[PDB]
Amino acid sequence: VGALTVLFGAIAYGEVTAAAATGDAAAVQEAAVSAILGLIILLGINLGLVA
Amino acid sequence: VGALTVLFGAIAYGEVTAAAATGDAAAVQEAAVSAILGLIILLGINLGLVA
Amino acid sequence: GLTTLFWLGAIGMLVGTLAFAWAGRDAGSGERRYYVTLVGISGIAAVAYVVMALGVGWVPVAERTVFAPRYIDWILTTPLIVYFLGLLAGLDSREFGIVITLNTVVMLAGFAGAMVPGIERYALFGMGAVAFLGLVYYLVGPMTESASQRSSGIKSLYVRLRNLTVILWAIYPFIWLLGPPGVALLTPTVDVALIVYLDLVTKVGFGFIALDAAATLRAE
Amino acid sequence: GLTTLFWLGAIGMLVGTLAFAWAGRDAGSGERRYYVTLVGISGIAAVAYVVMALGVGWVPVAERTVFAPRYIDWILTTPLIVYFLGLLAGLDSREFGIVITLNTVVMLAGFAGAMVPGIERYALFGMGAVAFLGLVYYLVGPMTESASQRSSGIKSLYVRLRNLTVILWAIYPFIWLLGPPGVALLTPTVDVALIVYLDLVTKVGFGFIALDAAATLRAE
Ligand SMILES: *C/C=C(C)/C=C/C=C(C)/C=C/C1=C(C)CCCC1(C)C
Ligand SMILES: *C/C=C(C)/C=C/C=C(C)/C=C/C1=C(C)CCCC1(C)C
Ligand SMILES: CCCCCCCCO[C@@H]1O[C@H](CO)[C@@H](O)[C@H](O)[C@H]1O
Ligand SMILES: CCCCCCCCO[C@@H]1O[C@H](CO)[C@@H](O)[C@H](O)[C@H]1O
Repeated sequence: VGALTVLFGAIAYGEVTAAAATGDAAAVQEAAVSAILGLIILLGINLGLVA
Repeated sequence: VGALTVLFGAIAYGEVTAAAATGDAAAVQEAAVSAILGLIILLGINLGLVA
Repeated sequence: GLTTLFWLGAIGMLVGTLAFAWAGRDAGSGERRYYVTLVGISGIAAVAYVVMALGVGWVPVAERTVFAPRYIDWILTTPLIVYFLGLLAGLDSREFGIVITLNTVVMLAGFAGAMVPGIERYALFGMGAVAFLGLVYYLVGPMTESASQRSSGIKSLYVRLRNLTVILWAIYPFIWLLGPPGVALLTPTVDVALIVYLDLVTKVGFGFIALDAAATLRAE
Repeated sequence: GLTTLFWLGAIGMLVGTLAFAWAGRDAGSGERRYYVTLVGISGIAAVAYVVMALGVGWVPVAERTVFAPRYIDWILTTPLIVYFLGLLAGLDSREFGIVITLNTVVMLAGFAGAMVPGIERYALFGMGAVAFLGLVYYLVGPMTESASQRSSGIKSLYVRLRNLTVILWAIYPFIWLLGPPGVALLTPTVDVALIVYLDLVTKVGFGFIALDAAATLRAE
């Protein structure tokens, strides 16, 4: 679960950075909310698997 | 751990949204990377507590 | 990229398919169906992922991107997962028909809803959501009761696979709602990444858990 | 806001302080010191958080924001946590002196480094990091050996508190490095939020775990 979370984080970071390269604050915000919700969901998945 | 993660997420989202309100892509990126790393660290904390 | 994630999903499913096929090479007449079913579950998923990895079935519509192969995969593989669970529980034809029917409504609903622009897609989601609760009821109730009539090992395996299934399947509708099919808060990349993870666990993870119990079941 | 988080930290510490104080109202002559120590740990932290909540001690320098009360708190409370662990382990003066010395270097290093602009702050971090490894060695080695000479209940409580401490304390240096004191990838808000959580667990959580074992220790 630990390694995967970092992997997911890297992927999410990749999107945020790509969005930033455009200079559009809105695009970065979209990628960031997606990353945040995704990480939260990832916790739900990890927790369910363990249980 | 579940409720806290959502609480942390809301706080992180709050920063991303505030940053977006400025229109500066760089500011949003800063808030997003912070949110991502923070959530990853939050997992580390939660996991350590459980163990 | 999306293609890289799809390839990873395909590789994961292929590894699982090969493992299950090999593991069942010398399976007895009573275990046979279980191994074959597992091969079909991950095998079909492997095809779906390869198709998507090749950039086929991508439906960028209504300002969102959904993947037809994902839903077609689900429509065909989830009923096989339910069939596997049903075999362990010892269901008869009637009971199988009930859970397969419920399962099918869930999957068809998600497929149709994902392809429908506008608020009507939430009605389709609702139909699937209700059918899903009915399916969970059967898995935790009637089917668990039925499984309790079999060996301790079978009951244990059923319960283990049942829990993994109910808990993780329950997550898919939230990803559907928050992802491209719904409000689109999750980007296609994040959406696909979460589904690749869930799919591998619900199919390959599911399979290895069964493989890991095989020896114990034979011994009892 | 930062002030809201600081107030939450203050409230959490106050609740803990009051709980420990009350829980120790009728403590015996041999348990007394433990309750009093816990009160001091969360009590001092409560003051630090209130001070920061009032906007005092904020050090926005070198384009980053660090909080002096945070480090002053640590310098004064972590040695009390080590003292509590040392009491359970049954250390003598010499042994106490060793771990308190190591602990102090760690905290002074983090404080000095947080207040130093430029790469030199990483040398200070290094000094603290090395001292920390020495401290962990003592907690898991010599001190665990010493604790093993006491009752089963004390050994168990020591181990439980030791594990919580080693595992969670190990996280602080990463937050220091990734946060404002270091590369500043974490914003002040996220930095403070994580520390409030860690502080409450390492002090109040730590305390409730001890309180929860008190009755068992008396009974044995
Ligand atoms: C092999 C992949 C698996 C196990 C897929 C499972 C998918 C589900 C349990 C999907 C459920 C849905 C609902 C309950 C509501 C409507 C939308 C769906 C299809 C996402
Ligand atoms: C009550 C608060 C607690 C338990 C604080 C614990 C803080 C630490 C274990 C800090 C450790 C650090 C290092 C090991 C390296 C240098 C920087 C520090 C001070 C962040
Ligand atoms: C790959 C995982 C295989 C798990 C094997 C489960 C075997 C369940 O058990 C089998 O169920 C059959 C009914 O379908 C019976 O006819 C068999 O006698 C019985 O052993
Ligand atoms: C708030 C949590 C309190 C936990 C009580 C731990 C008590 C440890 O045990 C006590 O250690 C003393 C030495 O310091 C001895 O003198 C006492 O006889 C002994 O009971």
